[PDB]
Amino acid sequence: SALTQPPAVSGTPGQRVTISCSGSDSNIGRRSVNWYQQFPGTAPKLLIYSNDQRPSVVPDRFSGSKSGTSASLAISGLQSEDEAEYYCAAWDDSLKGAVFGGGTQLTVLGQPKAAPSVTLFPPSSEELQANKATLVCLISDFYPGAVTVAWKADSSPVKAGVETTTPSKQSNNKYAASSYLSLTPEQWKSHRSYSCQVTHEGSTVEKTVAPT
Amino acid sequence: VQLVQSGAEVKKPGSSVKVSCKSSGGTSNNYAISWVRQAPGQGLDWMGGISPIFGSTAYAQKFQGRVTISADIFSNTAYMELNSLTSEDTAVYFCARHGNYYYYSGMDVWGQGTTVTVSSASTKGPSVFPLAPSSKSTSGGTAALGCLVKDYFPEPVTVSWNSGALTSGVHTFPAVLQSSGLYSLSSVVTVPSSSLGTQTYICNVNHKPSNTKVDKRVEPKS
Repeated sequence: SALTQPPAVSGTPGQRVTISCSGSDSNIGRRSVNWYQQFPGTAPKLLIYSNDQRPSVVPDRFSGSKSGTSASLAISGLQSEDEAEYYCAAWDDSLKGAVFGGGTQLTVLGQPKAAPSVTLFPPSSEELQANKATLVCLISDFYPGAVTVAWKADSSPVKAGVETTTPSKQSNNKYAASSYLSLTPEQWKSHRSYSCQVTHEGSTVEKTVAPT
Repeated sequence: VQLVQSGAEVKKPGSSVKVSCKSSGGTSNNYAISWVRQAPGQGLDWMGGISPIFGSTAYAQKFQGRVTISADIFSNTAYMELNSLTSEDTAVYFCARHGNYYYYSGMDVWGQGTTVTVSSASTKGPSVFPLAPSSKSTSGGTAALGCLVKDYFPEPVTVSWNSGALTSGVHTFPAVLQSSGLYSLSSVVTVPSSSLGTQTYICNVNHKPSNTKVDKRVEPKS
């Protein structure tokens, strides 16, 4: 993306937050900035246009400014419901095209941090019998909603055969995700253990399973 | 005014997709319309725009020569056609209307999005495997029981436990789309360990696109 935003920002209810948008002379330098807000699994909505103008339907606690080749979105009096993804956007004169920022996930801590609950399943005997093997790592009830997953065969990193979902909001307002490691029934049996390691806010939860 | 888009699409690699956007509640011909896509877990990506009043169209460089945006001025519908599809084109495609004739203006009305999935797979029912605990049941104690709903296409599959009687402790997770072009998901129910000696747990999987219904008994083993 030609426009640069911090990928993640956190705030507490009642507090003020700012999300910046770094551009260049061909875009933000010359053109006006637009801001969109997007909640999971739904379309973005227009938040700010022409740098500082607000659609009627937008709370006035939202505001924008433009600083040379940079622009900023400010939210005063953060509410729990502002927890969303925010994008800046500008026309670019060199490209003859519209460009967005990479997005900012804004976390509004209207609830305590929660480490991920991790459930790791070994291949079922049924699956092994039919000559296949899948390790299933289920990750739930964590907040904020980002984790990273790493797999270990014994003590050494596996990279190949890993498929991980993006996180998704639960009913109770916390997040879930899952990661799958597919392998040959022989790779499975040659190792004493495999491990699913899930790092959340710089701390890891691990689970481990064995062919026994 | 509302922008309404056509339904989800599944397409083979190399094929073309045409997504429709209609403005219900009056014409959107007097304003610019852009197409923006979002690959899963990624950010908004402008594909191009059209402004029929000027009879002008513009495209992002990265899609030049592959995407065609058009407008049926008579029917008040805009379209986006993307050709030579690969799996990198699996995404949600949004239409959005600008506030004036120009692509620089804020996009103030958005369509609901259209999911396009690009996969070489055809319709296929899932294999279902039971996922059992063995040290989970301690001590006690609750235990996680699951069922792996493997390699199906296309979305979506529904899962219940004990023909619907069991709702406490059930979490069905969103599917992963694997590099094979098929989906897999898992459902888990967390149950009191003690109940495993007296209660039977069965996952019921229904995949309508293939008329597959599977019931699996999940039961810690040996």
